[PDB]
Amino acid sequence: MQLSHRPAETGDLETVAGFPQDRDELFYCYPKAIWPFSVAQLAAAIAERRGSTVAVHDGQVLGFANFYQWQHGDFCALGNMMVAPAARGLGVARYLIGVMENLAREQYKARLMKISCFNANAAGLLLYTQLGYQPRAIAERHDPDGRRVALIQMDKPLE
Repeated sequence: MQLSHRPAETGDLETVAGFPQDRDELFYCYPKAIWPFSVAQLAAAIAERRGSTVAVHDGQVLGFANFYQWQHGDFCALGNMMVAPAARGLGVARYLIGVMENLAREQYKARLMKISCFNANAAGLLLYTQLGYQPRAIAERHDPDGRRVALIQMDKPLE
């Protein structure tokens, strides 16, 4: 697909806040958020994070991601990774992750990208594996019902 990218803008918030289709999907990309997702919750994340970026195809915002950790010369950690349900499986996240890797390299001089993915999120785990991310550790977390889940902490060298 012909894809472009740019920093997220206020007009994009409504569309992006619509990407998570259920409580599980919101949990996977933003576990601190509370369902239902809202533009206020998205805007709050953007304001306390860095590098909020959208992927665009055929005039439609189809993907979003940002960094929740950024350490110059060291690493960035990617979060809020989400794609419009109708546009999944078409390379939008692959594209946007490539863009985010370049941004980490160029703006943060990062040697490493960290991505953490919840155990139930098979689509995420398989994506990051295909992009060359390796699992490093597993941490315990809790889901919104208080049930115990496993957070798979992965990384990839940059440059």
